[PDB]
Amino acid sequence: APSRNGMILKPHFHKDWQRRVATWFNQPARKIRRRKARQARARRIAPRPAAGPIRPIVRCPTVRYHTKVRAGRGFSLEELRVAGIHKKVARTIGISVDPRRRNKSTESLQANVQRLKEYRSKLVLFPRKPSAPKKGDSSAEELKLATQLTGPVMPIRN
Amino acid sequence: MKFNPFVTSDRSKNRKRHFNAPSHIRRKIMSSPLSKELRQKYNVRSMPIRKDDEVQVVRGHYKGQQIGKVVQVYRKKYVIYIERVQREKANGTTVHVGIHPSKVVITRLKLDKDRKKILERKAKSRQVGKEKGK
Amino acid sequence: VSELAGHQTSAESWGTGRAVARIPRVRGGGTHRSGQGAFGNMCRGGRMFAPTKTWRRWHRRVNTTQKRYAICSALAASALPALVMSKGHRIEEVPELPLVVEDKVEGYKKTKEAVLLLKKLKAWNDIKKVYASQRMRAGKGKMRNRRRIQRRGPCVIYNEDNGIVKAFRNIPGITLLNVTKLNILKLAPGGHVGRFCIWTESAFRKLDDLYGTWRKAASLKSNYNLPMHKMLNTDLSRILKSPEIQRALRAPRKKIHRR
RNA sequence: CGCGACCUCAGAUCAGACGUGGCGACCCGCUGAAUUUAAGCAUAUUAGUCAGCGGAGGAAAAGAAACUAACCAGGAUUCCCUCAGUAACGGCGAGUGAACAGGGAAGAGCCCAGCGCCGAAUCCCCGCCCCGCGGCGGGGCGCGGGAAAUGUGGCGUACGGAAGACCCACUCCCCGGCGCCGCUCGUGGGGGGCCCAAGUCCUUCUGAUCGAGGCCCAGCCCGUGGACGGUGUGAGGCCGGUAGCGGCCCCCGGCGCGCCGGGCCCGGGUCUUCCCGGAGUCGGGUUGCUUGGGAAUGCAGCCCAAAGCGGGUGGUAAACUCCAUCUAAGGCUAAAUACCGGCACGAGACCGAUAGUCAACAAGUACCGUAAGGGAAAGUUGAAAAGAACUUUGAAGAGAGAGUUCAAGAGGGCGUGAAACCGUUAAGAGGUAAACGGGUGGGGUCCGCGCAGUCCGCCCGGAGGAUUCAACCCGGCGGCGGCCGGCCGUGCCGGCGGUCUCGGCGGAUCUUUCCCGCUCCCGGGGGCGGGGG
RNA sequence: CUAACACGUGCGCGAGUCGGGGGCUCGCACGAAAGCCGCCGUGGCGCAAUGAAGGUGAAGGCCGGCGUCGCCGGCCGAGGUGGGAUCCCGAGGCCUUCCAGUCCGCCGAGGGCGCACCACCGGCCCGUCUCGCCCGCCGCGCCGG
RNA sequence: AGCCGGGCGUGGAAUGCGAGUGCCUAGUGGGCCACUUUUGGUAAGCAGAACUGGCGCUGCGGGAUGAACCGAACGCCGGGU
RNA sequence: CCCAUACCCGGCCGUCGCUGGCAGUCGGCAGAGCGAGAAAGAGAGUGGCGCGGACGCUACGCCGCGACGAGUAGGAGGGCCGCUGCGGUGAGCCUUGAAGCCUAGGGCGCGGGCCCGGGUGGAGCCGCCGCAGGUGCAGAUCUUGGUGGUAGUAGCAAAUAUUCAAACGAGAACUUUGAAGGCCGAAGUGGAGAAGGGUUCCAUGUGAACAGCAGUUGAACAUGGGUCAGUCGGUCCUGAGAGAUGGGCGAGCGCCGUUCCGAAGGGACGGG
RNA sequence: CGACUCUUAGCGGUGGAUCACUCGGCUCGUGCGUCGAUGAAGAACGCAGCUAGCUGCGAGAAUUAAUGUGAAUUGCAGGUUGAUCAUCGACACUUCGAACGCACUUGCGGCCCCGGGUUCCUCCCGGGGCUACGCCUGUCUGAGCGUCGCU
Ligand SMILES: [Mg+2]
Ligand SMILES: [Mg+2]
Ligand SMILES: [Mg+2]
Ligand SMILES: [Mg+2]
Ligand SMILES: [Mg+2]
Ligand SMILES: [Mg+2]
Ligand SMILES: [Mg+2]
Ligand SMILES: [Mg+2]
Ligand SMILES: [Mg+2]
Ligand SMILES: [Mg+2]
Ligand SMILES: [Mg+2]
Ligand SMILES: [Mg+2]
Ligand SMILES: [Mg+2]
Ligand SMILES: [Mg+2]
Ligand SMILES: [Mg+2]
Ligand SMILES: [Mg+2]
Ligand SMILES: [Mg+2]
Ligand SMILES: [Mg+2]
Ligand SMILES: [Mg+2]
Ligand SMILES: [Mg+2]
Ligand SMILES: [Mg+2]
Ligand SMILES: [Mg+2]
Ligand SMILES: [Mg+2]
Ligand SMILES: [Mg+2]
Ligand SMILES: [Mg+2]
Ligand SMILES: [Mg+2]
Ligand SMILES: [Mg+2]
Ligand SMILES: [Mg+2]
Ligand SMILES: [Mg+2]
Ligand SMILES: [Mg+2]
Ligand SMILES: [Mg+2]
Ligand SMILES: [Mg+2]
Ligand SMILES: [Mg+2]
Ligand SMILES: [Mg+2]
Ligand SMILES: [Mg+2]
Ligand SMILES: [Mg+2]
Ligand SMILES: [Mg+2]
Ligand SMILES: [Mg+2]
Ligand SMILES: [Mg+2]
Ligand SMILES: [Mg+2]
Ligand SMILES: [Mg+2]
Ligand SMILES: [Mg+2]
Ligand SMILES: [Mg+2]
Ligand SMILES: [Mg+2]
Ligand SMILES: [Mg+2]
Ligand SMILES: [Mg+2]
Ligand SMILES: [Mg+2]
Ligand SMILES: [Mg+2]
Ligand SMILES: [Mg+2]
Ligand SMILES: [Mg+2]
Ligand SMILES: [Mg+2]
Ligand SMILES: [Mg+2]
Ligand SMILES: [Mg+2]
Ligand SMILES: [Mg+2]
Ligand SMILES: [Mg+2]
Ligand SMILES: [Mg+2]
Ligand SMILES: [Mg+2]
Repeated sequence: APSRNGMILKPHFHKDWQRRVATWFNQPARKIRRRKARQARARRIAPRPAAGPIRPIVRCPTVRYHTKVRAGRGFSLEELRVAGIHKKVARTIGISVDPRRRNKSTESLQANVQRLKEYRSKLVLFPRKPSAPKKGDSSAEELKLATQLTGPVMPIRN
Repeated sequence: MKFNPFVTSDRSKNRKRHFNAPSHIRRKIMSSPLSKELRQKYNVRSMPIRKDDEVQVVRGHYKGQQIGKVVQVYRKKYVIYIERVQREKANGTTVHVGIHPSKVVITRLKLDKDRKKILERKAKSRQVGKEKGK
Repeated sequence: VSELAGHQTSAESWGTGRAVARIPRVRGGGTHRSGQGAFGNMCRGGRMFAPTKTWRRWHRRVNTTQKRYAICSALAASALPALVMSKGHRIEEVPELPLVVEDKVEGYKKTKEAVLLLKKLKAWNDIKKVYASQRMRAGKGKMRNRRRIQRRGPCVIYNEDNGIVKAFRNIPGITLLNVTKLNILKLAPGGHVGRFCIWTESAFRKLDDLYGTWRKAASLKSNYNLPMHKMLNTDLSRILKSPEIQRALRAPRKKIHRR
């Protein structure tokens, strides 16, 4: 029954809510396990970036956020083709690729092309056979200074 | 302080393990220190007790300077019996009184091949530990 | 308690008649536990009143600024001899209670070196007090792995771990803390302020970078500064016994006028 | 009629395989209430919940758009925060109630049918030979058998693909066996086994010490070990252990290296020519259920029933008209996520035998019911049985002596041993039931360790006795104050100020003197990103 | 006991505030704690209201330039009345041998500036009604102000 | 009618007393009795109203006894009335 | 003349008010006041020996004046009231005796309660500053367990009936033997089975518990024994009926159906 | 005075409270995450020198082998080339039970191969191995006035 004055409330506890209750007592253990798995994978992929493949520049698709810039799912085929990267080789050399994304404009396409060219200029590629290098490869002296980098590769800035 | 997460410090768990340890863990548990001469000779501090080692009783109503040969080791009751420690009951028959090995010191050991193997292993491990500690 | 404790049975009240107290009773059977009263907090066996639930609000959150304020207050109070002594620590021989030693002790490796250092710094009396205080806990906490209790000893604040922790680990009552990760729970044992602390030179140097000065913000924290003083000159004795305030006072009426 | 194919369908204790049932905490597919709320009650709500049925795994399910959006656009699934108790539904009452975007955890993409091209180029099984065979595989030989053209394999799938020509690149990848070396995250993977410091030191309590005191000047000894447990109370140093990138032994794995054998002949760009898709399905009507989905969100039955610049979606029904975005009716796919069952562990501001699981114990036991099913009570001698020899009365139970023990004031349901209730002893009292409040009196048990009554200064007088007062000297220490230096300021002013830079941090202040890279322009002009001043 | 809401109280910061989710910290006796993130403040609440919606969206007061000013400048700046704790001023007034003559402090008629808060009168923003005229242009209109 | 400015204090009946204002809020929503007034009823310790005071929530002295009558309301005590 | 808890005077407790007073403990470096009817300076200035003096003030403290004190439902405050556990702290207590329990002992507090002495007991416990709660019982025809009066009472009364002697034995109304008198009266209180019971059967022994008195006795307890089949039954047949396959239905575990929508014979004289 | 009743205390009963103990629970977290026709889960019956229950085990029956360990188990007896414990990879594992020859009384069969009678000539006795349903691939034997081809 209503008291003198107050707010009308509609608590959503008319079901058997006490049977479906999610306590969070395993939150620190979950964080510890996720960390351990993260470092385990980082050790597993020895010189490769810990974060993963590079990703592209995208604009948020809304009037509320279209002024901001995200990290996308993957580079699209138009950008790869105009940057001279094969769609199959990009994935195995570290470029995230998706075929769904289109390119309505040219500024975003050119920005991502610049990103891919910078990534090619920056990455160090190990020999396919440790004894004999190949033409499309990096020379031996800079292999000694190849290290994992933390965080996303070439982080997105607004 | 214990840091190993896989070994417990719970009182009830420890007591349960102690009171239901199997016989080959009972042998380990009922160990008693060696005398000073034996300790200096073998570079070993403690030894599980055997059937016919002799003993000095250090604590209890029967403490004294009498060397006594163990007659048998009752592992179920966590007790050893010494041929001299004993008391007479009502009818006059004499029964052995139980003494815990922890309150017991060996005068000299029964040198069996397994015993000397154990002694040499203990001495070697202790010596390598000390050398590492150097 | 278990979610189904006390409800494992199947019982119905006999109802009006039978000259019984109208409570659910274990139904049927040739057993002592038959027609005995199953549910309800008043029955033997049966359910508790308002069973405790695992989703009680066990944890609390405190503002980061408030945590930093508490840490700063504890650190400031640790530097006053009166408060440290009132905490019970024996420091009458300590040469200077903001005790600072060089970074050489940061590389100690053996407990004997740590004990010798404490003896030299005359803090061994606190350790002896801890040894004397080691006793047996009272109550049911004994059978719950809280068998032994003892007094808190001094804290040691370091900057790098180079065997420092191993060296002072075994001495009872000593609490080791990194200078970059202090916690109030160990800085002010009990909620009482003024624990005896021993600093290293590097930690003492890093303190004002950690918490900033009055005119310089903290470099290691994003944006933090020391809390502002509500009153600066807290010498009430002066504030009364100064001429400029004593001048503007009426004469003190101090003659009693009894009935 | 007979003989022979193929089709369709039978029979087998034919050769070789596979399924059933259980558990079911978590998961998937169905079916599916009424208590209750609405202060009545039928729609609603409870609730797509309980109960019922089926089917799995170590996770399951979902999943690479017939998507979201309308923006300068995002881009598989799953999970958390937020959107949000919002849009919306609702006798518009009670109540119910999502999604997109945004930030994160994780992150992985692929394959057929069809369309076509390759002498079916494909697959299964039997016999012999060679290899190892405890996850029945590899190679060869069989005018061995069968499947399959009513279509097996290679290329190939919406991100286009194929073929031909021309340029460029142009070969080590995988598998079946064998051996070798080293390494294995925090510590070198996992598992198992065996070991590694220091007092029973000197006195003293005790029934028993793990108690109390001491152990010099190395403040007993160890300590990377002062967690815990046991041992006749209370133990870092008696014992097991504990700490330790400590030691030794055995077994299994993963990663690299080498050898033999087997398969594999493979790519990129430009130009020319061809080809390209899933039907009783979509969609429409109606009915019923469901959803926040409202002129119908989703599912299903029935009836109608397609098209190829087509079809679906664009949250109000309809016609016209442009736009936007996907490509349905075929398939696979780890991680983040869930876990009151199971195995093995760790812990706790929890309970402490009427509590905590029903169950600390021969507990789902005894016992009840024809059955479905219901379901208890019950821990503690003592450090050690040392568990009371022996004498005596009695038929015996049961006693008196004696004895063990620190204690039988612990005697086998024996730690402690309360109350209700009872026996006896002592004291007192008694015909208005007893008990009670206020005020005294009387008698008692104990207490004051009462029973010649307090102490404390300052004097006066008398009997004594001291290494004795004041004042000085020497040395030290402290307090207070005024000259020399020093430190600090939650104060100010200046300097040509500062490791090379002539310090750092920050700035929504500038930089045709700046420099570098990128793009546009025919070595040159302009813009953008970074560095410099 | 949990969740929600309201109000009162205590603390921190303050036009801001808050890491609750995640991550970094050699994971791990305590510690499943504690610290840190700042280009992890996404986001929540607050800083703006009103209208069903399309939408709109929170002062103005004086002088010189054409009072019977069109209209540019010079300015000044977020009202007014009453009551208002405190503060400012201050006619006068606070003593002793007298007398001249000060300093410092207290008193005090009246008079000021008036906090918060209350009441009242104006003003501004959004919806709606009545009246009436004027102005702007890339598209002079069922336009906009 | 509203505005400004100015002048008038013998504070214009007695008596008594500090006042104003704002939040949050429990219990209650069966009443009964008495003098006086009063409706229905033959009447009632009946039923129904108005004013005031009580009882309920309240003990104390008196009415022998007593929810309401008369006196008087209460911390633990001594004296007086 | 008598007396109420009313009134007057006094003491004490508490509450409320004065939003009362006290930092002035200003000392041989000093001068001891701000109670006194009258708003405000014991005002500052310039000219005509003996070394000495109580308490205080946990300011959340101490001190002084007045008034007042009923209370159900209900509201609020303070508890150096109490229980359990946690973080601090008491160089706390304790086998030269902790917890708990008992007491005609000594006391404190308005009270919640508490502190000592004595006894029993045998291993842990408490004070203070904080934190947390499964935190205080006279009742609920409360739950479980225990114990009373009733009360040595109701009662040990359905079916005619027992007596003598001996033996055993501690012990005899109840056992055993002998004798006598009785009953069942062949539709039995007799002799055998089915169902059900499951060792109750038999021998020996015991007399703790049970057999509502007792027992030398027992269907009690304790040791041992005991059920022999071609022909006696089961086993086979089918009855009323039950129930697979084929088939049908069913979301499904499954259900219907028993000759019905079935290629339903695995047999045989003989001959080759 | 005596009895009875009442009150208080001492002692003794009755009872089992309180306190102190705890090889038990409850809750949270971690790693793993595995049954079955090669016969599961469950049930029954048996197995110890003295053994009823609990526990363990399966006619090899409180356990065999193997490995580790190294002198016991124990309530009483008896007797290092390895006692006892632990681990567990070899072996074994009665009757029911999805339960499988048919049925559920443990009743009744059928086929094949061995040992007793025989000296296979058949019965009879004992032993061993098969004999469930559905379904897949292949094999064999078939059926059809189903579609055909030669005579
Ligand atoms: Mg209410
Ligand atoms: Mg270790
Ligand atoms: Mg319970
Ligand atoms: Mg206690
Ligand atoms: Mg109702
Ligand atoms: Mg109803
Ligand atoms: Mg309904
Ligand atoms: Mg529904
Ligand atoms: Mg269910
Ligand atoms: Mg199944
Ligand atoms: Mg499985
Ligand atoms: Mg899956
Ligand atoms: Mg696709
Ligand atoms: Mg999405
Ligand atoms: Mg909101
Ligand atoms: Mg309505
Ligand atoms: Mg719903
Ligand atoms: Mg989203
Ligand atoms: Mg990420
Ligand atoms: Mg094909
Ligand atoms: Mg000692
Ligand atoms: Mg040791
Ligand atoms: Mg619905
Ligand atoms: Mg529309
Ligand atoms: Mg498709
Ligand atoms: Mg698909
Ligand atoms: Mg799938
Ligand atoms: Mg832990
Ligand atoms: Mg108890
Ligand atoms: Mg007991
Ligand atoms: Mg005793
Ligand atoms: Mg007892
Ligand atoms: Mg008497
Ligand atoms: Mg309210
Ligand atoms: Mg009336
Ligand atoms: Mg009243
Ligand atoms: Mg009254
Ligand atoms: Mg009368
Ligand atoms: Mg009087
Ligand atoms: Mg008075
Ligand atoms: Mg009162
Ligand atoms: Mg008493
Ligand atoms: Mg004890
Ligand atoms: Mg509790
Ligand atoms: Mg009671
Ligand atoms: Mg009688
Ligand atoms: Mg008969
Ligand atoms: Mg007979
Ligand atoms: Mg008989
Ligand atoms: Mg009898
Ligand atoms: Mg015969
Ligand atoms: Mg049937
Ligand atoms: Mg008595
Ligand atoms: Mg047996
Ligand atoms: Mg063996
Ligand atoms: Mg062996
Ligand atoms: Mg039969």
